[PDB]
Amino acid sequence: TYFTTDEHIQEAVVAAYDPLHWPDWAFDEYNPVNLMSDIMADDLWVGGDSKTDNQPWHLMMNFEAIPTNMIYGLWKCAYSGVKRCNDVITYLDWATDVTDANRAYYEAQVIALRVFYYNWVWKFWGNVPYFDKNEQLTADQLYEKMVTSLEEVIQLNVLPMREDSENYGRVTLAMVYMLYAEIVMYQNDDSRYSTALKYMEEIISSPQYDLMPDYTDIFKETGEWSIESIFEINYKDDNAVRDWGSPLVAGGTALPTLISPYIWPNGTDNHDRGWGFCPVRKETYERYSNNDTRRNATCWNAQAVLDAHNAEHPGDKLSYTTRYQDTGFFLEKYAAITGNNKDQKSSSELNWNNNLRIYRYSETLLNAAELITRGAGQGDAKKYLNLVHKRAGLVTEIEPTLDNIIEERHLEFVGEGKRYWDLIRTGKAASVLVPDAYGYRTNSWSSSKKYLPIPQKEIDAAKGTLVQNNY
Ligand code: NA
Repeated sequence: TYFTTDEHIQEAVVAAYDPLHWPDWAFDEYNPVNLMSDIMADDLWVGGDSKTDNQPWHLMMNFEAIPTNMIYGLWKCAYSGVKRCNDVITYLDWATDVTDANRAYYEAQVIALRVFYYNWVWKFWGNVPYFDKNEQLTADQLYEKMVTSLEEVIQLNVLPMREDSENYGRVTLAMVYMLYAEIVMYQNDDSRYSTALKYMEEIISSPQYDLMPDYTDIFKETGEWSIESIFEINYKDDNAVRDWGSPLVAGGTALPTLISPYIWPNGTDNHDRGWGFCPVRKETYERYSNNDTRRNATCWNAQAVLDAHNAEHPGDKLSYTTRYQDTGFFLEKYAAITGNNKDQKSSSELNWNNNLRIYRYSETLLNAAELITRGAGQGDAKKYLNLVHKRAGLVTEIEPTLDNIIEERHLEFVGEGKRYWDLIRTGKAASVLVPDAYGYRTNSWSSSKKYLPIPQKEIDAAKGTLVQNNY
């Protein structure tokens, strides 16, 4: 009865977006979607009390995940998203008073969201259940369903290129273009490279997408939905009431609590404390040139801050509590900043206002450079690469080789859930992700590690329906 009117179907479309903001704290797990890939690359450690604190993260990082000790929150969030998208398509088949223009717009949002949620399970697990109404496909078969759905959304021709202040967070054409380029490039689907390049060029031609001149302004609260932002997942502290017992409410994010220094003295250098997950590797700080603005915007030297403080006051000496894999560096982009939870009305730990940046225009420029270099089309790959390189303060221009473009991504997107997928899709993962001199990673990546083990509870529930990955 209820989901028969346009007004109520709009409420269902809004509901289909909610699982976007769940995985950082949902289904009694912390599975923040960016960190779940970055812990498997070469930029961060895992941290916590020990290798048994969030053990599933430590196992994934060392390519020894097991089905009975695996992340499961993200899986449940992805399929909750898929189910809510399917509900809207079902409701539209039984719709009283929905105009043709509105039907197509509602459809464009939920089909694009559905591909976005399938992309989470496609990337992490590959060979997973598929449904468009409320069965295990191969990764290659799921790619086929995903890319065809994006083609249909693009062909509806109803999404705006950019949203306005009232609706930031809604699906846009630019968001769909970026998701299209993402899955096309991860699949190595050279048949679609020229189309993906044409889409990147359309975003580049828009005067309403560009680089922020100062990379240090991006991850500030004032940098949310800037000229650089193509897509973010919205989080707020203002009267936010996300809680241990209320993880699903539209509130703040847990991410800053997870990755800020344990028992930091709150307010020192306008940073707050967290649980000491995902310290930034010393090697990440060292790979930057001194005049690369990304170095300090990525790597916050918490220990140097206290060393300075203690020199300037030998009376009032401070420390934080170093945890497993401590380096003295934390991920500045999503660090707990004094004031960024100040208006929350529940658990301070779960209500940070930091939006999760998904697609930034520097990714558009690097995607276009790489696609041009791979022979998708003619275009100024060198200009596109160096707009990003030079925005970071670097004076030397670099040639648009594949290695140079892949390394610029590496410098550009630490902690943003890009590097692991870039290593795998370019064939670099086997040679880069090898045992370290710390004894932290003790295994080498190999092609069997591309798809994680499916959770044992899902294998058990499918009654032989779900074939476990050979990981
Ligand atoms: Na532009």
